[PDB]
Amino acid sequence: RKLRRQMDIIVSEVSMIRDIREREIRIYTDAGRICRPLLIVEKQKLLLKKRHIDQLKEREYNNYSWQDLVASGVVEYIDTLEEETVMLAMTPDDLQEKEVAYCSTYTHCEIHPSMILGVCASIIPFPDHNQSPRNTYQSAMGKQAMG
Amino acid sequence: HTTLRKVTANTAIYYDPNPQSTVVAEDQEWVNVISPWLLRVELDRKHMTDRKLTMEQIAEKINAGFGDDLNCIFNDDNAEKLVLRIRIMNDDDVFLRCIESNMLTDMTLQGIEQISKVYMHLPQTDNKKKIIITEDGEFKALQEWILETDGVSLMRVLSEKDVDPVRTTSNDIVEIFTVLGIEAVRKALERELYHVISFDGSYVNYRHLALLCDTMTCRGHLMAIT
Amino acid sequence: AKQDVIEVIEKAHNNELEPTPGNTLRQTFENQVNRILNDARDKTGSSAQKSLSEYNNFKSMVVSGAKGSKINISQVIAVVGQQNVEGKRIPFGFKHRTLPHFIKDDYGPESRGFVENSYLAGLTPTEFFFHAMGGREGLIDTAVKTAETGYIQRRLIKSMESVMVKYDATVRNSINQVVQLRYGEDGLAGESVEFQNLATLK
Amino acid sequence: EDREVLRVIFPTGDSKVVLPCNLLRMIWNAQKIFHINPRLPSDLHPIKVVEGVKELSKKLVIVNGDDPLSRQAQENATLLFNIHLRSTLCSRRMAEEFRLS
Amino acid sequence: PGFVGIRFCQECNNMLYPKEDKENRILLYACRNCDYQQEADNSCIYVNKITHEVDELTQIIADVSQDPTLPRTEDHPCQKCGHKEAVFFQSHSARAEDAMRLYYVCTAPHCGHRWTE
Amino acid sequence: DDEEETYRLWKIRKTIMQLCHDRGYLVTQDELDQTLEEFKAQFGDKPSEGRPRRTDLTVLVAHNDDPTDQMFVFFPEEPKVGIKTIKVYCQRMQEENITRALIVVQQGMTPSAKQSLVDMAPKYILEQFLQQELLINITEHELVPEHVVMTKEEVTELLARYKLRENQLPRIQAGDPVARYFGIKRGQVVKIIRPSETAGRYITYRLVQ
Amino acid sequence: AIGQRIVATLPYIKQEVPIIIVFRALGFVSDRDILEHIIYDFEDPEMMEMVKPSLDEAFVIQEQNVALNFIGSRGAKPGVTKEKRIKYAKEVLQKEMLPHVGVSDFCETKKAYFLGYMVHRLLLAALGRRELDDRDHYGNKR
Ligand SMILES: [Zn+2]
Ligand SMILES: [Zn+2]
Repeated sequence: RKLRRQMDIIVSEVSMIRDIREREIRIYTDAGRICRPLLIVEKQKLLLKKRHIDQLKEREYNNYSWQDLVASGVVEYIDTLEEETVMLAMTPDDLQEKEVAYCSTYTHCEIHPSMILGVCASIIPFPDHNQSPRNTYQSAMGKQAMG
Repeated sequence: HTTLRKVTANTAIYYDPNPQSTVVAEDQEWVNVISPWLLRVELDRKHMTDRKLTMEQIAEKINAGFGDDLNCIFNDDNAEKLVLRIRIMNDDDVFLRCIESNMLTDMTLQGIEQISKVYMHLPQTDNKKKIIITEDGEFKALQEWILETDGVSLMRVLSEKDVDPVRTTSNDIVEIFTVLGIEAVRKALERELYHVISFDGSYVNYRHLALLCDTMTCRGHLMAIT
Repeated sequence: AKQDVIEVIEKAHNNELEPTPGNTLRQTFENQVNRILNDARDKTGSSAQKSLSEYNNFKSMVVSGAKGSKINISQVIAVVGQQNVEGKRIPFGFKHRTLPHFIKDDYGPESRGFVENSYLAGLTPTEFFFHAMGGREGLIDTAVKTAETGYIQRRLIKSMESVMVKYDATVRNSINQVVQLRYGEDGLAGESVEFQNLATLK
Repeated sequence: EDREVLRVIFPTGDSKVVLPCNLLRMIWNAQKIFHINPRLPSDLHPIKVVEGVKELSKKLVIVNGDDPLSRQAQENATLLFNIHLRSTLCSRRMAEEFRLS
Repeated sequence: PGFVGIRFCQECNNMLYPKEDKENRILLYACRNCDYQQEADNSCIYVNKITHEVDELTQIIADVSQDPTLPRTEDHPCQKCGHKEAVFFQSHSARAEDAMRLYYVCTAPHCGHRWTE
Repeated sequence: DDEEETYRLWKIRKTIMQLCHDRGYLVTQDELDQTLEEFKAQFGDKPSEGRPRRTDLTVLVAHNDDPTDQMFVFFPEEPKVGIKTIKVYCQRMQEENITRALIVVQQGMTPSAKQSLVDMAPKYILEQFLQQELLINITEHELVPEHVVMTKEEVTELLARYKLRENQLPRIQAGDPVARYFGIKRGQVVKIIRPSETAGRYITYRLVQ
Repeated sequence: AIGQRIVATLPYIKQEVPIIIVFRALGFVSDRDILEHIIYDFEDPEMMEMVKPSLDEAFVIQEQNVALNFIGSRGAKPGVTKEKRIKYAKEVLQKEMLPHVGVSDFCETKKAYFLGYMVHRLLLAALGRRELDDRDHYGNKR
């Protein structure tokens, strides 16, 4: 994990999965593994900071791009196998704070939950206020609208 | 249906050269007392007492099933342990494990075959409840015990003590055709076919169900619609 | 209700739960959890139904029976409910959990498909994904059902298409084998009869 | 004698049955065509009820014929409807409930 | 009762088979391939646990305490070293007939004590 | 295990008495519904190597209209009866002037003797039943409606009334338990009276094929 | 009878082959040496009582070439000689089964380790120590 977050040898696509109960530990390098980026969470805090947002807000002058954010060790690419051996948080505010404690051993966070949607479902306004067979029919009829 | 596997806890085979030698420490064998390689089974109290069995019945089922090729020696039903030992009266001892497996898989200690699980409840629906007529001409829904199964024999079931041989339907039409006949099949087919329609609360007239069950049975055999 | 789920879970973990006869420990635990959740959904629904005014437009349709039902108003206003897959709760698609946002071995309401939010309040993303997984099952069953029901339709018709009422008023097939001696064993047509009550019975 | 026949035809006694013409609605139409006013004693003589029902049961034919194989089928085919008709066109029930002329 | 264990021929490293010395009436293990024989110490050959009351605590591994996805309580401290954090989980096994028992594993490494309540 | 076999033979005999009463052979009300205790006292409670052994409990009866055609039954001792253990019975048939009988076997009959029962059938119209088959009067079940065997003069009136032929009827195969219960050859029609939920009672006619 | 034998349906072979014959043909004469590739801890008897019925199926072959002929007899191209079945079955074991562990001059020990891992992985699911894989799990998709 220290190497892949620095891109020393291991490129970002490669997945390391430690199974603990079954002592196996697998590494995958193949093509065709679907993956998504996640933030990184040490003790209960994000690795993303104000300085990253400030450097990246003034992009096109600094070109502090997505790739520099990957290289800093702030986001990772996580595929489905590695998503089983990990603990995520939906929102860092509501899920990493002192309270009646639920997990307190988080490992990653999501950037925004609306990135679980696709292309045609990402034009629906307030889709969490609809019954779900309607969002499918709009994801179908968005391909048929004139423009 | 109950085999030996439901009631037994575990099985261990020993080669004890003298029956009195007793590698296992059981004084009940000593007071109780030709081949040395023996089989030993531990049952459990729970399944034995739920189905109300005794080791005399069990040993009787062994001696009936296999004959006097082999003798069971059974603990009295007083100790905490539920043991019985098996010898073979006079292809050496793999035969012993083979008849162990064959004895485990099927003996029918209690129950009848093909019926794996039987339930018990009191019926809420008035049709399933017993209906009588009192002295003043009422209908007086009675809430008696019924019991539904998971397999079906329907002729070994009806031919029993204390089971009502007038009212037991069996959800299976080929079997009703083998046991009760074609005119019983028309009525049973109508009931099982009306059940799935009326389960939604929808109604379909008797005309159409009656015609379907008639054309499907008007040749004396089951004319499946294929 | 959500506290009553947790106390059932604590009785289950401390082996304080005795299995219902005819059931295993797993199924009786599931039965008790679904009992709490369905009673909760019903009580919230009834509270919602009591809350509505005379001038309401959801109530104007449900009372008239034109469109919607009494569960839709509760599911818009009060609580969506539990999402089910094949009658059970949301299954452990991952290793002993459902999504990677949940602790392993979490039999709670929020971890297994219950949606404590309404359609007016919006859904949390976990609940949104579970509701999509719930709607997907019925959307599959709609497409699957047709290619069986039409085949059963055609196959029923091909056995009986020549069966008719003759001028004897009997019912005979194409080869004049008699099926019924009167149609519907009364001679009467289906479109002119009604429901009635036998007064002299009971 | 018809009541016991219904009790053997209908175990788990349910009065709800399917039959051609709604007799209660038809009586209640007769009460409104003819201005009955059921506060007054009735004009209808109760032997005419009996010998009208017995004639109407002759008029309601399903199986035609007169040989005893056809008469048994005419009796069976109209059995439940004739039980209902004799059960609702009584003399007691006309004289004390419906008050028809 | 216990469990029988397979023992091997010293000479050719094959599975010994049970056999009865008829003359001394003594159980002996003999190789099919070579003539090497041995005297039995256990006298149990085939054991089969059908009710199969199994102790999961033999199967649980101490490394499971490193799993981030698993819950942990301080309500139940360790029996050996009295450490408070304990990571807990269910049977995690098929054919665990009816069991929602929680198995607890101690945190604070090299303890590895594992218990059931 | 002698109470169960006594109970079993009692129910067999009771079902055979209801069989012979429904078929038309003359049997009295005393034998029609006796309890278990008349059976136990009058045959002897010990089916294993004792007094109520088979063969000298076997029933012979006579038809109601004339006491000329007679119906034996026979309960063989063998579980699987054979040709040599039915030609004894056929010898008892030809010894008498009687025509036909029953054989209530204990286990399944051998196929060769079944073919034998086929072969001398037009001489002697005899048939079998099974022990497991006969511990219940299946006519008493609620699914089974009332079956009545039609006389040939009534069959002629039936075919003349509806103006139809003998093959246009609904039909029934000779091997099902109700037609085997009454015991009827092919070319012989059966009234079925059943209750209708639409109009009262309904009669239909199944022809044996 | 005996119960729960283990076989190995392997490509270009018409019939299933017991796994012990595959390890004997693959280069391992002994039995303890075969068993060290499957059961990694010899103090577990519950593995042992399940692995022994397929071992007792094949104590008639103790050498490599007879097992090679036992495979080559079942081959899709059945050789006519003893030394044609051996070349065909050796071709199959060299190249057809398990390419991803290596196709070279000697990769028999590594292929043996992966095959013993497959047998171990089957025994853990047959004993319930692990759970069965899900076909719809899109980690298992590409
Ligand atoms: Zn050896
Ligand atoms: Zn500790």
